[PDB]
Amino acid sequence: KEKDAYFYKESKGFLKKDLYTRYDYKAPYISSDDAFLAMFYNSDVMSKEFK
Amino acid sequence: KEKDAYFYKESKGFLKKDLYTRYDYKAPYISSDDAFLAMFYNSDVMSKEFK
Repeated sequence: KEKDAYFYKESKGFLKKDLYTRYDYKAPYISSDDAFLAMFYNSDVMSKEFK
Repeated sequence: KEKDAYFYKESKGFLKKDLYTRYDYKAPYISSDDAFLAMFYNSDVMSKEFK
C-alpha cells in the first residue's frame, strides 16, 4: 500500500531553535499481518487450492 | 535495543505555518536482522547445542 508519509528536517530559516519545516512524502506501506490474514485468514481460495 | 528517538508535531506557535517543534523519545529499537545474524551466524553456540 501507499500512505501518509511525513518527512521534515531543518527549515534552515529563522533564528530560534527547533525549527524543522515539514514536507510530504508518498511512502511504501506494507501491512505484513493484515496482508497474511487477507491471504489465508479472510479468504480461503489460496488455502483450498494448495490443499 | 534502545536508540535515539524523534517525536515532533505542531509547535502551535506562529499564525504562519511550518512550525513543528521537536521532542525527544527513548524508543524501543529491535534489529530483527542483525539480531538473527548474531544469534546463529556470528556465534555458533546456540546452533551447536541444538544440533
